[PDB]
Amino acid sequence: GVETELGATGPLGYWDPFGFSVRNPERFNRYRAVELKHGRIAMAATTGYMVQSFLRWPGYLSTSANIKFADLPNGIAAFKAIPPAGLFQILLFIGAMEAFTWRYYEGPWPGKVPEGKAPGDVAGDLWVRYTDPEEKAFKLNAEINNGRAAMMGSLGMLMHDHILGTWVPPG
Amino acid sequence: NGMVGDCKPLGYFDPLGFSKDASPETMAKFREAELKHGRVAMLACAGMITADKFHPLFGGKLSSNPLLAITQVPKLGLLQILLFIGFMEVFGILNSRRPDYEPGNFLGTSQWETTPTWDAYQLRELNNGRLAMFGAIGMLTHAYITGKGPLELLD
Amino acid sequence: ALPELSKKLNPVLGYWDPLNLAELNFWGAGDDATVGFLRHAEIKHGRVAMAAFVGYCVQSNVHFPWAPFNSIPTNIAPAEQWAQLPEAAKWQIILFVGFLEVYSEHSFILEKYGQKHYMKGGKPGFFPDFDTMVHPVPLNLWDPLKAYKGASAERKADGLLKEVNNGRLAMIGIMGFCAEARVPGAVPALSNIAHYAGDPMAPFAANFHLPGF
Amino acid sequence: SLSDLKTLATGLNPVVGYWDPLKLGEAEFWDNTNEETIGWLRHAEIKHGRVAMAGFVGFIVQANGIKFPWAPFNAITSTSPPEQWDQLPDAAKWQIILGVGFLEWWSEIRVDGTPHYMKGGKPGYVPDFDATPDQLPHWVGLNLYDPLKWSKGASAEKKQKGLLTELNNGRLAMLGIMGFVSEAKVPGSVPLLKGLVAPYTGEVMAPFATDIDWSSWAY
Amino acid sequence: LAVTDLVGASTEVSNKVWDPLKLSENMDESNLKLVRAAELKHCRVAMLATVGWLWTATGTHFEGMLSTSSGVSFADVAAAGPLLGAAKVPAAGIWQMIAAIGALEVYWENKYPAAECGGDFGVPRVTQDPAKFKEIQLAELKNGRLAMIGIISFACAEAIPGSVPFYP
Ligand code: CLA
Ligand SMILES: CCCCCC(=O)OC\C(C=C=C1C(C)(C)C[C@H](OC(C)=O)C[C@@]1(C)O)=C/C=C/C(C)=C/C=C/C=C(C)/C=C/C=C(\C)C(=O)C[C@@]12O[C@]1(C)C[C@@H](O)CC2(C)C
Ligand SMILES: CC(=O)O[C@H]1CC(C)(C)C(=C=C/C(C)=C/C=C/C(C)=C/C=C/C=C(C)/C=C/C=C(\C)C(=O)C[C@@]23O[C@]2(C)C[C@@H](O)CC3(C)C)[C@](C)(O)C1
Ligand SMILES: CC(=O)O[C@H]1CC(C)(C)C(=C=C/C(C)=C/C=C/C(C)=C/C=C/C=C(C)/C=C/C=C(\C)C(=O)C[C@@]23O[C@]2(C)C[C@@H](O)CC3(C)C)[C@](C)(O)C1
Ligand code: KC2
Ligand code: KC2
Ligand code: KC2
Ligand code: KC2
Ligand SMILES: CC1=C(C#C/C(C)=C/C=C/C(C)=C/C=C/C=C(C)/C=C/C=C(C)/C=C/[C@@]23O[C@]2(C)C[C@@H](O)CC3(C)C)C(C)(C)C[C@H](O)C1
Repeated sequence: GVETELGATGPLGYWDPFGFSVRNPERFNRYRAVELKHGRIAMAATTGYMVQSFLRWPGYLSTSANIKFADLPNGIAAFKAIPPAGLFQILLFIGAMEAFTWRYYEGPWPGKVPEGKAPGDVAGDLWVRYTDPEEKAFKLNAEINNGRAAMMGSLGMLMHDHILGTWVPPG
Repeated sequence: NGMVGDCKPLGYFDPLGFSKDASPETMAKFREAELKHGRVAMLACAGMITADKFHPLFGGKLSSNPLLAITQVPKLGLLQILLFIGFMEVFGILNSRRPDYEPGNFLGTSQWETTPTWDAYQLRELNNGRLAMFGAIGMLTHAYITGKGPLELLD
Repeated sequence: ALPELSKKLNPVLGYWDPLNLAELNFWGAGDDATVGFLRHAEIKHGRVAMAAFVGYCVQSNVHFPWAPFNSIPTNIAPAEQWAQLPEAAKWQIILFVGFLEVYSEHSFILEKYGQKHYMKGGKPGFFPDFDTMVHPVPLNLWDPLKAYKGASAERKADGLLKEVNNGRLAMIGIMGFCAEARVPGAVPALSNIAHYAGDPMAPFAANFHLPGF
Repeated sequence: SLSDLKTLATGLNPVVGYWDPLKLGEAEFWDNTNEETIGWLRHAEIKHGRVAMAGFVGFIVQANGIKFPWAPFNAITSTSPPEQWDQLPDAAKWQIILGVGFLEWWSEIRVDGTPHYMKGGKPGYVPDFDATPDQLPHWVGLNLYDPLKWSKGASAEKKQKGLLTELNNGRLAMLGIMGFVSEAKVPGSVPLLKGLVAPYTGEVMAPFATDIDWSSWAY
Repeated sequence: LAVTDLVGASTEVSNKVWDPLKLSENMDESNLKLVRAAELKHCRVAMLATVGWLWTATGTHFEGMLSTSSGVSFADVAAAGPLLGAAKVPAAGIWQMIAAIGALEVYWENKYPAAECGGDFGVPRVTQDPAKFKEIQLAELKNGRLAMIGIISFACAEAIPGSVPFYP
């Protein structure tokens, strides 16, 4: 059932301490979609932190506000310092991708994963498709595992940058 | 076909197809020219590299510039070099005239039992000859532009 | 459809498309899509121009006596009043009209009410009621009080013809007002009221200048 | 075909026959056959005539003082049209030259399914954008020829008469525009226009800043 | 392979193989695949070169030291310019870059030879429909052709003054 799916690998194998899919195996696809979603957002967030450490874009963030890309710090302060119009455009783009471009759920309120699709197969036709079954399974496992490590790491960076103001903790 | 010039990075490299629809005589002429250019360019590149920083002959103070050094060489030395090269070239012509004649083989390899090892080492000769062909022209061009030798240009 | 409709609007002139705009295949969507888009554009422009004519005439003489409108004079250009309006009010007005427009564009809704998109067999200008909206919607855009919801079928097309002609007249009228406003003496016999000097097609000129200009 | 050229010579002028003293009609260019050479020559003639016909009206409308009242043009105060070109920004100059270049590129690529003019195609034919929507970069919309489709559905006889008129008026507009610039550069070269085209001391065949005229041979 | 079989016949030249000098008339299957491999490698290198030139010319650069021994900063390299910055880079760093690129090229040539595999080093495929994939191949070739032209234009524009007018 659930014990042999993409994610039941690594040192722990199948890992359900609080028996979620054991109690409700029907919800495993929804949980996989959510895990892929959070993992991917966290991969992006961790790379954003690590790369904002050393590389910054050129030019002004907002010429009317006289806010420059290099002037921003690296952390939550940068998102604070983005102008309100920038934040609104950011939310608009994220919402467009969430609702229309890459739809994680099909419909109603308690969204189910799409019918003729994997738990998190949100890309359209123009996307890398692996046809070797072994490579497909291996790389999907790599996707979800890197996502998990990324969300643990990103929570770490967020807490460090909340406590101190820098994602790098001293040491 | 029947030669050993093909290699991995470019395969059988003939974009303009000179060898295509050509006689074995013309193919042998091409390979002889290729190997002669490669060998002469090896000699040239090694000569510039060594003579740039180690030139004990002719008082030990002839110019390290390759283009100036040959002009500084006495006339008799140039005549002797030309005589030596011509004496090699008459034997090249006679080897061409011989009934058995592979293009660049003064060794007469055909009478011995050769193998893919011999083919691979002929390929090594040819590839090094191509690299030296580019190298010698590069060295001479840099000598004309900057006036420094190869190793002094690198300095 | 355009020939018969044009003869209905004005049978003496019949059809006058001097630039053959119906013939030009807009976005390669077909001549039928060109006709639908053009008719909907004419109706949209006519409605907004009719309203803008009445609103300009009203705003040149009356303002709301509560803030922030009470602070605006009426003896200036209505375009100047819009220019003075706070940036948030400008954005909010534009966002509300954007809501009305995107609701009109939503295919599922007007399909619920039994219409298609204007460039595929959709009768031009069928705005939908706000029933698919989530929380309570006490009134609607068209027939808000449901007064003439049970209108007459032939009246329901005579009104369309009258709407088209009145919209054309209001297009030329509101634009004459803007012409005299930004260029004094532009419309002769109109040079009596308001001569503001600024682009009326700059919603936020007073607020910010877009980069690159 | 040379016989077709002789036939068209009657249409353009019944009295003046196939007046080609240099015999360029019988020539062969770039190792191509005489039909392809005639296609090239006819397209060159029609394109020159077209540009001269659009240039005569431009020269009149510019020298007479009518001018676009916007920024880069209202910055150009001079009236001599050559001087106006010389006073244009180099960005505007290149954006004209390369825009016309794109139009030439489209005129040369034949993807609508007709031969190119040196391969049996009609000389003087610009392919229509609307013919092949997939073969276009975004969507041009309005064709370079007859954008608003007023000549649509015309008879082949009317179109051929239009071709004859095009070639003849083009031939005459060549001499018209070159007479204007002739007065502009070398005064007293086109007698009737004496005092109607201002003198110009630059170079009307150098789009950008240069000071090499035909000063060694002039007047 | 006939030259008509390969992808690259562009709409901008009437969907015909464009050979003014007829270079590929006397070309073989292996030679043609090798030449296409060279074309694609140039295309990809030119794309990356255009992006790198844009970044360094607009001033994008890391925050740090490219070499503590020589005291050369990313800012020091970038301020000189896209072209002189390359000269200002430490020689050992250039040799590290060349060595890494050469190692990858050796490995990918051995695994995916140019003659046997023409500019197809086996990276994952975005589409399996043959018509779509031919379209993506053509788009690659067009983008990389324009990228070659663009990077050489940038080089000459910065080297020789005022060569390209619209060089940003
Ligand atoms: C001038 C020297 C020369 C000559 C005579 C040849 C001859 C030959 N080569 Mg070539 N080759 C050379 C240099 C030369 N090569 C160099 C330097 C390289 C390295 C890139 C190669 C790489 C190479 C490979 C990888 C292969 C061959 C092969 C061959 C053979 C078959 C193809 C053919 O018909 O070529 C005929 C060649 C010519 C008629 C020479 C024409 C030279 C033109 C006019 C000059 C072009 C260069 C340009 C002007 C300047 C370059 C930049 C700079 C130096 C200024 C033939 C014996 C193939 C072979 O042996 O297959 C079994 C084969 O696989 N060659
Ligand atoms: C065009 C849109 C493309 C979007 C997708 C994309 O680009 O995908 C790109 C992609 C894969 C791919 C594909 C390509 C083949 C390349 C492209 C194809 O695309 C198309 C469109 O065809 C298909 C695709 C997508 O499959 C891969 C992305 C991978 C990514 C982004 C992976 C991040 C891991 C991070 C982890 C594990 C962090 C751990 C973090 C941890 C543990 C920490 O935080 C630790 C730490 O910090 C702490 C807490 C404090 C510090 O003091 C110390 C350290 C540092 C120790
Ligand atoms: C100077 C010179 O020489 O010349 C000119 C120049 C120039 C500039 C052109 C001029 C102008 C301006 C002009 C003439 C502008 C004209 C503007 C115009 C024509 C403005 C229409 C508004 C209509 C509205 C708001 C309709 C609401 C309609 C509503 C709210 C309805 O209830 C719809 C309705 O269907 C229902 C649902 C039920 C049906 O039972 C019927 C009705 C209708 C009740 C000049 C200065 O005057 C003279
Ligand atoms: C008229 C005048 O005078 O001036 C004009 C013309 C002139 C001179 C030409 C000029 C110029 C320059 C121009 C126009 C330059 C154009 C340059 C151009 C067109 C540059 C494309 C780059 C593409 C990139 C970087 C793609 C990367 C792709 C990446 C990062 C990938 O790895 C993709 C991929 O990972 C995926 C997603 C997964 C797999 O499926 C496959 C792989 C692994 C491969 C001027 C000066 O500007 C303006
Ligand atoms: C191609 C290679 C080569 C060979 C195979 C070769 C063989 C022999 C043999 C027989 C085995 C003899 C007997 C012999 C003798 C002399 N060689 Mg000689 N030689 C070669 C090359 C050069 C060059 C480049 C120079 C040179 C010279 C001299 C001088 C000095 C004369 C002097 O003191 O002026 C004498 C006496 C130099 C010269 O002529 O200087 C003016 C000079 O520059 N050789 N050389
Ligand atoms: C600024 C707003 C505005 C103005 C100033 C305005 C003025 C006039 C006048 C002129 C004096 C007439 C006589 C008239 C008549 C009709 N209007 Mg109209 N109208 C406005 C807005 C809308 C909207 C949003 C809709 C609409 C409609 C109808 C229908 C229904 C026909 C049918 O359903 O058969 C008829 C008969 C509905 C529709 O679909 O019209 C295409 C619809 O939804 N109108 N309308
Ligand atoms: C500024 C430039 C310019 C001028 C000033 C100008 C003047 C005249 C006059 C003079 C009074 C006549 C009478 C005339 C007539 C026709 N022109 Mg013409 N023309 C210009 C430009 C083009 C272009 C770009 C095209 C074109 C064409 C046709 C056709 C179509 C025939 C057919 O479809 O069979 C006919 C009948 C198209 C074509 O196919 O020409 C072979 C075409 O592409 N023209 N044209
Ligand atoms: C394709 C590009 C590339 C790759 C993949 C790559 C990988 C690695 C790896 C892992 C495999 C290690 C372990 C490593 C180590 C060092 N790199 Mg290196 N490096 C690349 C590029 C450059 C450049 C451009 C420079 C550079 C340098 C140094 C220095 C010396 C610093 C100093 O002495 O201050 C050290 C210790 C700088 C240098 O040597 O400057 C004199 C310098 O400028 N690297 N580098
Ligand atoms: C210290 C301190 C304070 C404090 C504090 C506190 C409360 C600190 C708490 C810190 C805390 C709670 C730190 C957790 C880290 C967890 C990590 C790194 C886990 C990574 C785990 C990963 C990356 C897992 C990966 C895998 O899932 C993958 C991807 C696939 C599987 O196959 C294998 C496994 C399961 C391995 C005060 C009170 C504020 C002040 C005082 O003065 C000083």
